[PDB]
Amino acid sequence: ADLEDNWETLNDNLKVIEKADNAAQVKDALTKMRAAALDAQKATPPKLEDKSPDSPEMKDFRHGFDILVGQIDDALKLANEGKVKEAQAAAEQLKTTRNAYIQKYLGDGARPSWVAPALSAVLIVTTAVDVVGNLLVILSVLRNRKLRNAGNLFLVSLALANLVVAFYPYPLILVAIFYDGWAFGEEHCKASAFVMGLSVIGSVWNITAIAIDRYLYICHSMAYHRIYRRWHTPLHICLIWLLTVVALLPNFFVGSLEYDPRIYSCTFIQTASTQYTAAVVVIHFLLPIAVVSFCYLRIWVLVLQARMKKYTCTVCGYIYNPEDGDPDNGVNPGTDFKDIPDDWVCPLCGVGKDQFEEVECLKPSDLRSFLTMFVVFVIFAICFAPLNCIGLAVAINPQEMAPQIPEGLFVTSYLLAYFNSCLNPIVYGLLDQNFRREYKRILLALWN
Ligand SMILES: CCC(=O)NCC[C@@H]1CCc2ccc3c(c21)CCO3
Ligand SMILES: [Zn+2]
Repeated sequence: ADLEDNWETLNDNLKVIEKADNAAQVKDALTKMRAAALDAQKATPPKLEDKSPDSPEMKDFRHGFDILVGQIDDALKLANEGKVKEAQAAAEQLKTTRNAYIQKYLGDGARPSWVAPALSAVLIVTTAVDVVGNLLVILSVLRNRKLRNAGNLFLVSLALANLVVAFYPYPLILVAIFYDGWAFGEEHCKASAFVMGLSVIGSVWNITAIAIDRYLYICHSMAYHRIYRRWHTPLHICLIWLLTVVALLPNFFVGSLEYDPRIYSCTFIQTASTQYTAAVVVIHFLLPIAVVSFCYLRIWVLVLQARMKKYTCTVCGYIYNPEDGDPDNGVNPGTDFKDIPDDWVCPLCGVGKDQFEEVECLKPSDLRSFLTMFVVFVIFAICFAPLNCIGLAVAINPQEMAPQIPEGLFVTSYLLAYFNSCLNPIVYGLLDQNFRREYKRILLALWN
């Protein structure tokens, strides 16, 4: 057997020990991994093919292999006794000495020169804008009480999902570019991928929970106020985050959280299990996009039919807001002007509905800022649409569609997925006039 085929063999049996149940399954995997380690030792590397068999370049690899074999001897003594958790720890210790020592004259490192300066620039820009912008969102919602109670408590949850990915995984990815390879341990590798999982899936379900809250506030607005919202929304934020952790646990069993050299980041692997990836593309993308697309379609048909809209008085300038109503004149909050009985008159000048003109302009701050949150969703869809397509193609047939996907296309798609983390406060400033004022309020306070 060739050295290239043996490099895969002992690496494939190492993944078996991680998903093993008893010590006999570990002992059977350690026997195959030791025979492959002896075989790869009695083979010249393709990279150092020019280097002589006695010369000091190939002589260091021959002495380096015996260090890894002795580590299997220490691991098999634990496996004979019946220790699985102790032998799995010894297997991870041999895995670190198999990518640092053994991977010297081995590797298909044919990555184009543009992936390193782009990824890193995107990563610097994203991490810098995220830690500042999303922090200002947290600050503006915690300060402004009128904005917080306007269903923007979910924004704290979404901004924390965006922030957490900039503090732990993004900087480690940047170190993995400059040092060329994952410079941190396997425990730091699996965790970085998991943190990114919470940030991605958590953002999907936070956007959907917002689409439901903004669907119920415009459509079935009467029913909305009848149902409590005091303690309901902090409970929903807790539930959607626990659902995310539950959805991320099968990664620990399948073993899909490993280092990807293509994008220099320790992330989720699409080829590990085509059954679990299919569930991530459908249940955690295709389905939640479909329920949100319906939510905003029902809102847009109301705006198009000129339904829930502000009506201003052509006598004393009284602006009737459907979100406010007219409670002292019987109009309970959340009532459309087209539904108020014809006997109703202005509660300021007493002129009838006859002389009432609507605002033929929808502002992005109106109806709990429905337009901004819509833009937020469309932006999210754009960033994660190609990556979910790659994961969909591999799930169908990985035997022919996995090598068919270009390496350049994967980096281009993963660059967008990362960049989404800093884009959310940018759209709050440009579209939401109330957030814009609050951004200036905090920035002027930090100055003076
Ligand atoms: C289409 C499949 C895909 O590429 N999905 C996004 C990869 C994201 C981001 C990192 C991470 C970690 C764990 C995890 C997931 C991800 C999906 C479910 O478990
Ligand atoms: Zn009036």
